[PDB]
Amino acid sequence: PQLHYVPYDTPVEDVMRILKESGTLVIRNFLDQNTVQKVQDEVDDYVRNWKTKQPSNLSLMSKTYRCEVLNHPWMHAICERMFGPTYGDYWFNGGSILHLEPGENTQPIHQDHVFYQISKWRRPTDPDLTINFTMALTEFTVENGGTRVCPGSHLWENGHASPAEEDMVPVLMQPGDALILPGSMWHSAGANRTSEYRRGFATSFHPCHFTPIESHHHLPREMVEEMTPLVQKMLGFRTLNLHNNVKVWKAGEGNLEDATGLKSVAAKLAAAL
Amino acid sequence: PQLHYVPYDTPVEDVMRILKESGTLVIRNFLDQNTVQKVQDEVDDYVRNWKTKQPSNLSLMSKTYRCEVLNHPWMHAICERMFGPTYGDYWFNGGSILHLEPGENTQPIHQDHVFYQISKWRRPTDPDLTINFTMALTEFTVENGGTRVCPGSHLWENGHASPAEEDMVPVLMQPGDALILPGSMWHSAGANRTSEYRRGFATSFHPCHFTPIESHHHLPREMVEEMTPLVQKMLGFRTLNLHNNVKVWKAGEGNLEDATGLKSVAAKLAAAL
Ligand SMILES: O=C(O)CNC(=O)C(=O)O
Ligand SMILES: O=C(O)CNC(=O)C(=O)O
Ligand SMILES: [Fe+2]
Ligand SMILES: [Fe+2]
Repeated sequence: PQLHYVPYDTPVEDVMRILKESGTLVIRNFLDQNTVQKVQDEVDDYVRNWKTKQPSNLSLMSKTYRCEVLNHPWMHAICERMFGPTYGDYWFNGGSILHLEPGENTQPIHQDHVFYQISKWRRPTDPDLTINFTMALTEFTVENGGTRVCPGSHLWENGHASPAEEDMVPVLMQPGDALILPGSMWHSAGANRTSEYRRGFATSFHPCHFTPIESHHHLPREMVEEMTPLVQKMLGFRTLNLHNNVKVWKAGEGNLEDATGLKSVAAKLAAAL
Repeated sequence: PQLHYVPYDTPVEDVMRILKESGTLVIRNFLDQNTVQKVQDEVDDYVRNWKTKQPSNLSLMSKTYRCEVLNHPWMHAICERMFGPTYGDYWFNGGSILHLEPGENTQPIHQDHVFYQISKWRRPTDPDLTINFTMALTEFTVENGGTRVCPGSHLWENGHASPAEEDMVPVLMQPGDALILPGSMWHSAGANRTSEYRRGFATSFHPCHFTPIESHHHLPREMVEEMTPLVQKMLGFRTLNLHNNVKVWKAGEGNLEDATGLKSVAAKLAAAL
């Protein structure tokens, strides 16, 4: 296994194969510079007012996050293939700013899926329990604490010791590149030994039958109405389909998004006039 | 293993032991006749307007369900012990009326947990994935299709064939008795060979890290404010605690019920005056 950096236009099949073999990869130019700047602009004061800062609530705080980032075609292409065959639908798990102040120490090496009790029942050949997209806002370098990964460690059995620090491979990214982190990949933020902060931000998704880290039930109705149907489902506003007519997150026997009136209906002609 | 019928005042420890050994049991007088009648009164028109009827949405349709039944001390005593050590919090999964018209045929024998993909990873010695309380509204008899169980079948390995029909043990209940059905117990409704309908209703609960069959996000704010804090958590209005400060269903980094203003605050003295 190896850390691969692939162009945006790499076929989805090839990315899935790299994930299976190596457990992680970087997609270059995952976001353009416009999206990097709009996200920075929308979150920068929230981060400063928040040596590690990880504020979440990103769909509430960032219109670009809820209207654009969560529709990202690479996220959905990967998630449909990782979760679809086994579970059906998937939805958003959590997502935060990943901000390292100058002087921050190395983060403990971990698997993101450790907080699922069912990770103890899972085998390394089973689908992952969650998947994270870690997108660079600043450059990620060795010296500023860019995330480090241990390619192949997603295949280790449960209870395997963490990789040694010397086994960790730093991920070198320009603003807008993204690191893909299945829940089984061992990884960690590095130490920021520079005088400038290192910042990225994440999305993550997991099967529809697992409860997200973050609810979005507190978001204003008006924000929910500006989301696409897909993002409404990602953020907990729609009923979820398993397989063969099995649904969870139902309003009684019907769909939540019908019961809440979230789905658009046509006005009566008289009301329009 | 045997089907046991126990009095309401049976110690919780003894009920948990019976569940472990036999996989099911009946608690007599689980509800009093007042609660049976109030639930019937609140749902009867909804059932008739709905040879098997299983309408859900019970917290919306029944004040007694959301204000009284979901606070039932036996449900919480069992669920805390079944789910607490492994997962921390639990919450409501689904609950419907269980109505058999005269002439209905025997229901396929099943385990309730089959729709969880992770039931394939679980072992019979692991905690159940869900637990159901099936409460009699009418009497449950052999002839009217009272639920049947196969004591001990919760310990069978995954992929074991269903019990034979001749192995099924009918559950004979008076109005207000309750049958306890862990997700691993094989069971089914029987045929209603009488001229009168047979009706019960259910609650069910499962670990906080799994997505409920039913959302309650469509319920009016005013109904949510009349629930106890416990029932608010049961029905998806509160952040959920795993272990060692891990939470899911958070509003950002804080609690959902704070972000929505669901938790009562004291008015300003001037506003009160
Ligand atoms: O910030 C980083 O580079 C990596 N962070 C994490 O893996 C995390 O917080 O789970
Ligand atoms: O209605 C009954 O007696 C039993 N019903 C079920 O087990 C069910 O619908 O899952
Ligand atoms: Fe991580
Ligand atoms: Fe059942």
